Amino acid sequence: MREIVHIQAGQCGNQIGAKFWEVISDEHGIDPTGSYHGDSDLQLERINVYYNEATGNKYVPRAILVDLEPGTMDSVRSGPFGQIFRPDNFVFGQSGAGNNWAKGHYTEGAELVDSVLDVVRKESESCDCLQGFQLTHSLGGGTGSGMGTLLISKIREEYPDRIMNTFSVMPSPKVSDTVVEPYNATLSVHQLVENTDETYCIDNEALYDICFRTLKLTTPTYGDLNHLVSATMSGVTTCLRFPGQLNADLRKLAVNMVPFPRLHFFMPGFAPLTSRGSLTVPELTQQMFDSKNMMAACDPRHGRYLTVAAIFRGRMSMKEVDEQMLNVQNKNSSYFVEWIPNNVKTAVCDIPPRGLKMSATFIGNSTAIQELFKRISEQFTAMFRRKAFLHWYTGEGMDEMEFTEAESNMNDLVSEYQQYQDATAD
Amino acid sequence: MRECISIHVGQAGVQIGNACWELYCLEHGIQPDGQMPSDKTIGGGDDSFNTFFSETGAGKHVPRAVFVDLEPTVIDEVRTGTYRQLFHPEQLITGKEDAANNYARGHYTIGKEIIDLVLDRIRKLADQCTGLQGFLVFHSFGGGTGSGFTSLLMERLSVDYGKKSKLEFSIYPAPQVSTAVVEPYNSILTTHTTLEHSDCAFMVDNEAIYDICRRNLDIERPTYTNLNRLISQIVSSITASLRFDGALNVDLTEFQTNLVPYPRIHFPLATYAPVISAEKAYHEQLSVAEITNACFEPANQMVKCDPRHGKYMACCLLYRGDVVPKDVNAAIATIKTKRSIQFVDWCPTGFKVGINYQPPTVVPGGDLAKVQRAVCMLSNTTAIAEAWARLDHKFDLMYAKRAFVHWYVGEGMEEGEFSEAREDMAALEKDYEEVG
Amino acid sequence: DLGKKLLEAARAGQDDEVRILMANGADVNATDASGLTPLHLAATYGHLEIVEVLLKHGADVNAIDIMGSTPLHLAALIGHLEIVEVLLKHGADVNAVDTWGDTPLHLAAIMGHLEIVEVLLKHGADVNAQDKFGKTAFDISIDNGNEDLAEILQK
Ligand SMILES: Nc1nc2c(ncn2[C@@H]2O[C@H](COP(=O)(O)OP(=O)(O)OP(=O)(O)O)[C@@H](O)[C@H]2O)c(=O)[nH]1
Ligand SMILES: Nc1nc2c(ncn2[C@@H]2O[C@H](COP(=O)(O)OP(=O)(O)OP(=O)(O)O)[C@@H](O)[C@H]2O)c(=O)[nH]1
Ligand SMILES: COc1ccc(/N=N/c2cc(OC)c(OC)c(OC)c2)cc1O
Ligand SMILES: [Ca+2]
Ligand SMILES: [Mg+2]
Ligand SMILES: [Mg+2]
Repeated sequence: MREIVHIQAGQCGNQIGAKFWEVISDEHGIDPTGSYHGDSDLQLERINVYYNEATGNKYVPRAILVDLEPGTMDSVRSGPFGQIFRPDNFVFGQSGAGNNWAKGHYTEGAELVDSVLDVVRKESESCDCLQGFQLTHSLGGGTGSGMGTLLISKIREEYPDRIMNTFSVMPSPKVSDTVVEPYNATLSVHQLVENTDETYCIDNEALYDICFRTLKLTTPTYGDLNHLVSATMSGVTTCLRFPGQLNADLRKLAVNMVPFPRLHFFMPGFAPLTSRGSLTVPELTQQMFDSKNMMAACDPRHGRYLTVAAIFRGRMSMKEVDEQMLNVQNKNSSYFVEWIPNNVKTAVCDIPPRGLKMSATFIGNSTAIQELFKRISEQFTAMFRRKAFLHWYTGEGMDEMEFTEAESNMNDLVSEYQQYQDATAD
Repeated sequence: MRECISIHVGQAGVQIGNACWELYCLEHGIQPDGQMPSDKTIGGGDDSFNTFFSETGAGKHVPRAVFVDLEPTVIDEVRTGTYRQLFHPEQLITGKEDAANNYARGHYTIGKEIIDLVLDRIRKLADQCTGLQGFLVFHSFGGGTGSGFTSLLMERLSVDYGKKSKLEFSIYPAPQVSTAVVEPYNSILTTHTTLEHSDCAFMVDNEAIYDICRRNLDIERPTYTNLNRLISQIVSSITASLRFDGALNVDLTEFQTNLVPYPRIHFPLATYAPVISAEKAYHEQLSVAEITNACFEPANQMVKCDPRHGKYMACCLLYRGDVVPKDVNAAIATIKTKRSIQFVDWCPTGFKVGINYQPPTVVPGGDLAKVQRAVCMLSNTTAIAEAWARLDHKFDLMYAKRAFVHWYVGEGMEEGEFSEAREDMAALEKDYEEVG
Repeated sequence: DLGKKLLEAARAGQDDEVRILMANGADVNATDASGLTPLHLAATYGHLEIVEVLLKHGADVNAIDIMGSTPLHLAALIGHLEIVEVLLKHGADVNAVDTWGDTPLHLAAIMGHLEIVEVLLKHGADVNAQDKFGKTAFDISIDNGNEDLAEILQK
């Protein structure tokens, strides 16, 4: 289990995707031209997981860039690491989706899906032992949401034995007050429950709340939100990219984190939280398990953890981490299920991220994520009851029953979380 | 001389195998390139060390061993390590993708891609034997390869080598150093499917070894290197009777006769003493009576359990070093005057004794001090059922909710196999209760 | 049937066509199959100029469709602040209740339209109004952890 094929779709998907590549290239000693300028040998040991080795010892990301809007390719190209991407890997349509999930999934998006798959095949056939795929996208728009889910399903048919992992950005009216976003997110969640193995839930509501209330930023921008996203994506991919006392991969993460197939939506967390251009182990373990440090706007103290994986980065006593992690599980004992023994796993990585000596990343599978799904469901139902803008969807060949089916599946998902939150060992 | 083949499966079996063969080389005077200057017969022989080492016409002594793993990382460390020239390169077999901590992947889907190659390579070693007695199989309970692939391998070895003995060294999981949440599932599935195919199995509880490293060796946070060096010391003590001259446990059949009264209760408890830190080089030398009393203390056991809570069915004491037989007789006589040592009424209350007069060897870089006398006690006691109950309870907590079950069913395994495995464990627990 | 063409023009935002149809006798209070009027459509699709034109030509600012939705409920749901203000200046019932027990306040709170929430409260929206499930707009803010909305409702 080595290589991962990364796909980024739509505006949000490409913006957070570009930031991911900039952050991890800096960690691995890769410059914007593709050359290795690092000093530690630990940076190249598992470089093959995200990069293809090329002529003149040049490292090129195994990244495919997709969007129905052609203007997105230019913003990506104008970035610092915009020239590191392979020119054949850019697949861009002529007209966007205009926040219409039906255009992304059934009409414009369906015309461009065979072209993307051709590039995925070329990247996959050049892998010695492909682990699976990672997609970055928003659920509120039309391309990342509608076309992204179509791509996930088509990849699933061609590679059913490989892992499918998404970094999916959940909408919030605090960042984007577009009323059709709950429709697009609900239709997408219906697809993600069936077709992905693991989804990191990155919530624009929590991202905005952290910038505004914790970082004191009065008018948070996309750049401020994406700083929290890139630190999180760096943290949760640490053990795929660095050796460590574990040989982690996407399938071992799934087998140990997902006890029920539909319950594969993770709540990521990060400590310390910092703003752009701006710590002890017990403090890190504390902050890590605090609602203010979660990237999904849910209070973990309102539910129960089924499973947790934590990654500490930097130089610290491995015995101290074991002691503090043991302490948090004893004093917060009622917030963990009793019927999954030893459900908390820790890893320590020597290399910390940029600008920090200490950092902790949290990956929780908690029943409290039902609060995120209920927030979107209540907004979907408010719009859907009045049939507001429904013609924008049905006019692209969508049946009205697709909405009822997505709503019913999401409410079923919420009920499933509640069932295990109330389950006891006896 | 009757040959023994060792098979090392998955990371735990491979890493413990590396540490064992390093120790065996130091005990027999074999260099990392295979040369043995004390072996006067070049190109072959019928000496006791020949049970574990074949010989080439060039005087190279090669382990009768196979290393198998579904991914290559761990075996690649053996291919490039200190003892890289010792093993037969075709003796180190690796796949490309591991079982992802899933018994069903190791047994039914990924494991099937390499099972025939492994059997053909074992056949080549068996063909070089004049009187093969059987196999020593090393593996974890918790890994997908260690659990699933080992079960598949043990099933095939029973078909192709019907009259040969099979002994296991199994690593029982502990929370302190475990890899996966599903290790209780893998442990119960492999136990169920291997039970009828194994003649004797020595369980090594990672929590027991971890506590000994912390308490006796002053190791704050023991790693796999520290655990494996202690485990290899114990494994060497158990296999010494097969590799040197002696009058106890001289062949695989004798382990079954001496330690296994009935085929299903084939899990002896090993105890070892003394374990002394290397920083205490000038330690006072413990007598035969002191090391012998130490075998009845729960802190020195390889499996966490309380033998005062159970009954003994067999007890063997294997000494190494400066040990006068009359001192063993007197030390044992004092042990018989202790009410917390009860045998079942249907077994003779005797202790079997074997003495090897060479002290144990220490590995350079190890954590152990040199000692002039050491002992390994092997006993079959009903108190080991406590280890099974602990594992069975963790299985029941998850299985009652069917947590993680979908990963096994999705890899060609029926859901009913979990119930059939658990029922077999409930009957195994009752077998210990029926004895006492 | 000019009423049917007036419904289409109000939804599409064709100001000129609305004036022409009204000048030729089109029913400003015509309804589609679900009881939606030209005013409901102009307010749903954000056509401010059409809302003002219809209101000066006899549109019932409190018309209800078959689900009890008024133009104010739709404007508050979709988030058209300027239309909400025009409707309130022309006599819209701030506390009108639809078949789900929802008032305009409930819909603006659900969709996170905080500026509209403030406007409604300033015009006498009832914070104790319960929907068919017993929820007030404050209950919605608490249950969803919307601290910004909860602060506004307490002011
Ligand atoms: N955190 C974050 N959210 C973003 C970013 N860009 C867009 N979004 C959110 O993504 C949603 C809209 O999705 P987009 O990615 O803009 O749309 P798209 O996938 O390009 O689809 P169309 O434009 O309809 O073809 C809204 O919820 C935005 O708030 C970004 O860089 N960061
Ligand atoms: N004592 C000891 N235990 C080990 C060692 N390596 C792994 N373990 C234990 O073995 C279990 C995990 O199984 P592994 O052997 O790593 O897995 P595997 O057989 O390679 O199987 P997959 O990786 O799942 O294909 C856990 O209970 C670990 O603590 C080792 O070197 N020594
Ligand atoms: C509850 O039990 C467990 C849960 C998860 C387990 N490990 N899973 C991983 C996999 C990773 O790869 C992405 C990690 O990188 C982010 C990773 O970082 C620590 C851990 C293992 C478990 O026994
Ligand atoms: Ca010889
Ligand atoms: Mg766009
Ligand atoms: Mg392994």
